[PDB]
Amino acid sequence: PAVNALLLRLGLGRLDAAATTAFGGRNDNWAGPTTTGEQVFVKTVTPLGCPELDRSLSFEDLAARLTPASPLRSPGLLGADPAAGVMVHRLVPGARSGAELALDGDFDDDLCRSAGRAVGTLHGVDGLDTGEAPLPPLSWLKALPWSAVQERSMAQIAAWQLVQDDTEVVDALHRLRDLERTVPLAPAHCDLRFDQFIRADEGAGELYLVDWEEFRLADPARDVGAFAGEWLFHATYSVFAGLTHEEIVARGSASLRRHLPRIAAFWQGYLECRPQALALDAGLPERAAAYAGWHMYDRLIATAESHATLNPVARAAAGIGRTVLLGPSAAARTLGLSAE
Amino acid sequence: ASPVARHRGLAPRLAEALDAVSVAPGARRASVAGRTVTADSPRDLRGRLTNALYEELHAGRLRDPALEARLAAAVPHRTTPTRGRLVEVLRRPDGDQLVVRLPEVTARVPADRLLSPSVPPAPGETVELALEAARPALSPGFFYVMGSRPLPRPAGAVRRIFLHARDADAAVVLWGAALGALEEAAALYHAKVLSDPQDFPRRDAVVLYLHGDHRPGERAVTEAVSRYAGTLTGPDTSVFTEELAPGVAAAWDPQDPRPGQSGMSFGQHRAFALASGLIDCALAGRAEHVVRALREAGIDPLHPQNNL
Ligand SMILES: Nc1ncnc2c1ncn2[C@@H]1O[C@H](COP(=O)(O)OP(=O)(O)OP(=O)(O)O)[C@@H](O)[C@H]1O
Ligand SMILES: [Mg+2]
Repeated sequence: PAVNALLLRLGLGRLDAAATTAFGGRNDNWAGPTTTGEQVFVKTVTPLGCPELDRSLSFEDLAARLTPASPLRSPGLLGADPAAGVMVHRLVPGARSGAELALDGDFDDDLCRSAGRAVGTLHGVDGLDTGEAPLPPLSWLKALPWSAVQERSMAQIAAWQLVQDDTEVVDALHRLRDLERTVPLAPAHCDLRFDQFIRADEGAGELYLVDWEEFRLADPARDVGAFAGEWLFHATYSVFAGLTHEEIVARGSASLRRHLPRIAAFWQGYLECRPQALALDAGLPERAAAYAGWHMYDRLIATAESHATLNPVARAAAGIGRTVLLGPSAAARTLGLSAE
Repeated sequence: ASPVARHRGLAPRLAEALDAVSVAPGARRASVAGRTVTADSPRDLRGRLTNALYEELHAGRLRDPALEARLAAAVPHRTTPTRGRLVEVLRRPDGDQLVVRLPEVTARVPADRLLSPSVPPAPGETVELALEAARPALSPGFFYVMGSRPLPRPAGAVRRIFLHARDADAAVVLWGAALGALEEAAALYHAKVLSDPQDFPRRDAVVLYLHGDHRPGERAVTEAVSRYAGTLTGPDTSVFTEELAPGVAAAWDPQDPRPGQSGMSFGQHRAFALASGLIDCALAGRAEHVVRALREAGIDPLHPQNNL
């Protein structure tokens, strides 16, 4: 209702109720042409004053002031109703998700370099939310709010219990969150995944990074780690979805080994746009690797939404996440993040 | 020229269905209702056969909020007494909270859901909380509910009851009916029902898990649904299960004396043992291997809905 309100006050007309498709994601979104024949993407974050909307705007204010020479791009904010939580953007034409690109074999080394340049640029400061991001949610490692249990599958609850009962993992996560108080922080997405990227022109155009609801001043290791962890997850689960546990690990290990160039590509793109990232931050690769480890638990728990049982591929993947989180220094070297 | 004659020691329904099933010598090819299934080893056919058997013999062939409301509104009780060791108490001006190690997870429960003792005890001390009986997300595809009465200490044996259901509308009424019946008989149960409208019809659109003594609850659910069988349910049922009415079947959770090879769902368990025995024949009659296979999985070959 307020969508057309806003779309009209913006010179855009109203959206054809048909031809207006809807993408995925928790928030409501509408895409397609308006009656003035202009293509829009509309997102709605319903309020009670949403911090997510403010953070999404904190970004579109920066992105509006970026030269065309920038590896970092946003599609373009046409307007916004802060009061009712509506945001209008230029629709990217024939946009394919980075998650579809990944599964189809088309998220190659060149596109991983693009992504790294974009993320390197982002990381090179008022207006920004400075609150700690709740990822990982540390109090959930002690105890899940009962409300949250009633929105989780049996497999999600079982994953959380595995985490909760693993004292070494819980403690590694605490140390990782404490370093965030004592390191060079930087503008950061804080919710990065293949499906937070889109490529224009059916995967032949420019690369966009979207969903800035978590945009903060935070540990840049969050974004590097998240992207490494997307590949770790893909290599040891998404590609493999009654074998033995040893057979599942060996298969997954080989798959990982073969997907490592993707992470090295990203890291080279990152260092191209931010060569002095380690100047005062020598722990960045190690921390990135820890976040990659956690990212695997994060994706496992999310994919387990639609499961009653935690299958043995899930469990083997989880085992690799624990090796990376508890051994971040070695994982940085093997993932290619120690490169100079 | 008779199925029981050529397949002895086997429940008739089963011996009949083994006529639609062939496994070639070598164990790399098999036919299941004139659908062929192909593999590159025995071991790989074991898996593809189990799936083909499971689909033809046991099964055949979103979370709409409206339905969920309709399904949620059909529940008698609202709460179930759940035990667990207390960890910690959290004083808050917003409202106090108990950190409790439940058996499935450690959780943060408002302290106003305590029931025994009524005064939060020391950490480690067992406590009994009052938690929602409706869990709509716990079983993907399914709205799910637990009995108002605490299940037995070890849970022990479990009686499943499958109710075919043509559609949402069918399910709503069968749901309300079955739960109505089950609380009146005071059954020690859990239960669930498809919450996705475009996923019906299904032999297991409703499942009910019954502990300790199932007769009262079974007798009770039978009578409540007699009226509807055929029209609101569908006729046909799993070949592994004991029919009680059109669309209404039942059976026991799998008890299995072999380690590693155990802890499956009832359908997949049987289909697995069945596919195993068929496979073991082809590596050279047939019904003797099938029957032996069933007995190693702790299945009664005469009464496959039951265990040894
Ligand atoms: N301007 C745009 N043009 C084309 N596609 C877009 C555009 N903005 C977003 N999308 C696509 O629509 C999807 C949904 O948007 P977005 O990720 O912002 O939603 P969300 O509700 O915040 O999801 P979640 O929080 O679950 O990630 C994006 O992941 C992306 O694939
Ligand atoms: Mg998204």
